[PDB]
Amino acid sequence: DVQGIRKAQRADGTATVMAIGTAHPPHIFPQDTYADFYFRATNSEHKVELKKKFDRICKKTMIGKRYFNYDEEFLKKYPNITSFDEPSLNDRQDICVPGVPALGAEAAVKAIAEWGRPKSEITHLVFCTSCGVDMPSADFQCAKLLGLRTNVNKYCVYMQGCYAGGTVMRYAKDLAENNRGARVLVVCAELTIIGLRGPNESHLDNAIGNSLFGDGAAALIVGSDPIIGVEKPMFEIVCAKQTVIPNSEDVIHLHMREAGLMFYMSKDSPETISNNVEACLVDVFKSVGMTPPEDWNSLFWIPHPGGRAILDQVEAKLKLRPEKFRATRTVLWDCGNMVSACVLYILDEMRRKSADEGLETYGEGLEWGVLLGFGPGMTVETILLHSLPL
Amino acid sequence: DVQGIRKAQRADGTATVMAIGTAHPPHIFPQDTYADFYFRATNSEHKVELKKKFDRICKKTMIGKRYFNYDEEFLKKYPNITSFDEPSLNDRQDICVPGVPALGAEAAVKAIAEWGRPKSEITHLVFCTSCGVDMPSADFQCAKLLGLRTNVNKYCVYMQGCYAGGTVMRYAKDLAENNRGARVLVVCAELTIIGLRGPNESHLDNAIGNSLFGDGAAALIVGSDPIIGVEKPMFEIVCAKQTVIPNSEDVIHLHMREAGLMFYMSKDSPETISNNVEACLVDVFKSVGMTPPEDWNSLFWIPHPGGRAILDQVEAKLKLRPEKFRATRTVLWDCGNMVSACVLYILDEMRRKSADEGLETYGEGLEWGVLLGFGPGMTVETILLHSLPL
Repeated sequence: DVQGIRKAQRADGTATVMAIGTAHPPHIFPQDTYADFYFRATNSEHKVELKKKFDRICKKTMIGKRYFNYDEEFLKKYPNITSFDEPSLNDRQDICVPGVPALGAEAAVKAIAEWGRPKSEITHLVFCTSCGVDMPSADFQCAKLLGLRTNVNKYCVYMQGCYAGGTVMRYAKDLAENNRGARVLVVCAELTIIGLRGPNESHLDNAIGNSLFGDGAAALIVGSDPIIGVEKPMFEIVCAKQTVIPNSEDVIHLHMREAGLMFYMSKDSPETISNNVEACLVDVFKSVGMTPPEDWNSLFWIPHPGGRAILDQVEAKLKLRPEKFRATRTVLWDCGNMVSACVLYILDEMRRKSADEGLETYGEGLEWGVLLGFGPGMTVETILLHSLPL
Repeated sequence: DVQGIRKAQRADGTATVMAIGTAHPPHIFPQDTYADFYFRATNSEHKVELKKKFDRICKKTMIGKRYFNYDEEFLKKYPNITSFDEPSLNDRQDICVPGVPALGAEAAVKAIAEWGRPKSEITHLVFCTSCGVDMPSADFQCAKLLGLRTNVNKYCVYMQGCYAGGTVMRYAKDLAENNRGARVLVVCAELTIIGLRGPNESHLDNAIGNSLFGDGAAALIVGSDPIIGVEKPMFEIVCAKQTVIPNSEDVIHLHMREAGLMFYMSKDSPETISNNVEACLVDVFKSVGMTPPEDWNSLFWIPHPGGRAILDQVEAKLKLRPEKFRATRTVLWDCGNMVSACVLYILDEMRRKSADEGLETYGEGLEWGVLLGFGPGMTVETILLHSLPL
């Protein structure tokens, strides 16, 4: 009986985040001296007017510090990486191919420890990075490092950029919900040395990238039908939808070249996202038969902090009070833009605080919330969350 | 009511393949003259014993011809590509980044035509390639070319190699089954110029790659709950599991370098796969509560044709009759090894032949069958299929 098999195979309830772990590489770079370091490490101190421009840009980021897997001494071994576009992909791959699954595994071990169940109960691995590619891929390496079962179903989410924190939640939803007993380990890990490069005055946008991106890894356990008393259900992934904004392909794009990953951006990302986010929010509510709230302040919020300008304009467009993006701005200050890992860090910050503040739910005491990823396309990932009692 | 939303959101029945379309690039290379073409185009005719070995290998492939998006005249423009390892990734990307989604879209158009419903009813896109990477990624480009709805949920399956034909079936199963009304467009497309390179005597394995791989694209429509009288349900995806074989990481591996994609393989792949496939098959049956058949000839078979030696040894291990891999060997002869597309072509060949012969089911008149992907890791994708009345 094929239908009986299907009925027994699938889960009952909504996919639920039940653990979150994070990990950083060891080297801390304060933002207030980053321009000094960067123009020194790229041998560009003669570009004095460029250097002030970059210092002023760094002061506007609302990033306090970032973590990296390299220090100034390390980079001296790679003059090709600190140039603008000398051949360098091979060296970057030699670092990122083993390094990204290793950092991801550090976050995964912490998520598994919080979860408190044996790693042998992990049935699915969703691994996400925009930093390096290889065959067998980074999911294979992470599973090996962690000792997962040999028949774990793996999903390698490569080169999905800054919306991919939303992407992995979308994957984990269907994996957890369609498979009885499934426990999905989600790992996002980024080592931005894949794209680090020297400044070039004809590509000021490529340079601003070096003011934003930092390293980091985050991991979740997602599953349906939590074991009550044992597992800790925090956020239910009710609806997950990806949207492309037409006529915005030139706003953000990144290309894998002989000089590594080359980042490009127009100035239009704040307005493109803010002019389109409302439609994405209505879509995700209407897709589960719900009416969107009249006041967007009724929800809790995990927007991806792609830039402080993006946050400010989305905040204005949605008429949100200044405290609503508190958790997001805290992670941005503490960590910079860790690409896919950010929104998972922010989910962690929000639920930890909500417990510290003894609130009614993990979502700042509110019932419903939205997690948003933004990135190349332009692409929006919109995740409708229902948070649970604390 | 979160659980009411969940019950309304999910589909009822098993994910079903209901359309298949394929497409090749235009240039046909007969295998019996390939060694001549290859050593001429790579300026390697001084390597006389190398050519003799390579011609002998080409005779053993059981490949009749392959399709490519380039001809001999085209390659004269790229002496870096026809070298062994001069810098060439940028040129390869310039071809593959637009070329792979375009070929994929051509196959998708044929699948959508067979399906017969409006493309606006496609809710998910699973796009798969090992030939080039970009941000926004190939799924974005294919969806754009096709004019899919802007909020299609996309899945970009990059760099999963020769097992990825199974991988995309594994993805499509959970997407279709967890989402009421969802229709999943699956696209596999490969342009092997990402890895084409001249011969070097210290890397005979890499050279053997040029005897196996050819270009191609295949597309599926997968959905649960077929609309009877409108849709054509053919194969139900009952169970889908990925397995890694321990201690076989060096058997097949591919690296993205400044010289493009570098293919490597040991001689151990036929025996590594054959010594482990039974365990994978038992796993997929026991995971849905079924006992495996005492005679493997009771099933129909879609093994990936990674090499004729793999097929021969798997056939022997499972004690299969010589005709059981007929559909696979037909595709290998007509097309070579098209990486992720092969098993989808073979499913098309099997269901077309089964209709031509007026058999009882699309699966050669048998009810249960298995589709197998094999690739780097080593990784096995095991897909348990139930075929439907013809």
